[PDB]
Amino acid sequence: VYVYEETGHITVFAHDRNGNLSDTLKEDIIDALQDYRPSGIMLDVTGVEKEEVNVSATVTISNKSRIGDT
Amino acid sequence: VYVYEETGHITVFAHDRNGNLSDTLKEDIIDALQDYRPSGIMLDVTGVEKEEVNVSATVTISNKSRIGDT
Amino acid sequence: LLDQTSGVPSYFSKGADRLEEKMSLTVNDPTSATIYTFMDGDLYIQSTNAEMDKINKVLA
Repeated sequence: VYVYEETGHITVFAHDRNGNLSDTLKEDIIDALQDYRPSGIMLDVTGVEKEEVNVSATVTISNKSRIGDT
Repeated sequence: VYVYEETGHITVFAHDRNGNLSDTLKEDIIDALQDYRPSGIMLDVTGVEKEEVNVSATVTISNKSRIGDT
Repeated sequence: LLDQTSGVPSYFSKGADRLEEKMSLTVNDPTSATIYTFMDGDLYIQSTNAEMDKINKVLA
C-alpha cells in the first residue's frame, strides 16, 4: 500500500500480489478503513499503476549439448 | 448518539431520555469532544429531530361495567 | 458555481446562486416583446438600421 496524501484528500493505492485490485477487494479495504480513516476527510481507493514487462531474451550457451527445454 | 459525516464537517445528534438536548448538556458534549475531534475539522452538536406523535384512540370494550377513569 | 479554490464538494463549497434569463421565440404572445410583424406570411414593416422609439418620436 502507498498512501498518497493531499490537503483534505487521501488516495490509497493498493494492490494484491499479482498487482491487480478487484472490486471485492477494494470494498473490503474500504470497510476495513472505516475504523481507521480520519473523520471528515475524503478518502479514495484505487489500483496501482501496473506495468506489464514482456521479455524476449537471446542467450548463447558454451556447452551446446545442454540446450533443451529444461 | 448519531454521528453524520461530511467532507470537512462533523455534526453530532444527541438526546436525553426525554428526546431533548439541554444547552448545558450540549456544552458538556462540546467540551468532551474537544479532545476527540480530528485536527483541522469542524465539529458541531445539535439536538435530535424529535417528533411528538399525538394519538387519539377509540377503544371498544366488552365489559361495560368496568368502564371508568382508571 | 462551487468554490473554485477547493474545487471539490464540501460543507464550505456551496455559495451564492445565479439568476439565468434565457430568451425564447414566440408567435402571437402579447406579453412578449414584438420584433417582427407579418401579414399572410409577408413582411409588414422593415427597419434598415437601429430602432429607437423615443428618438424617432422626437424626430417625427
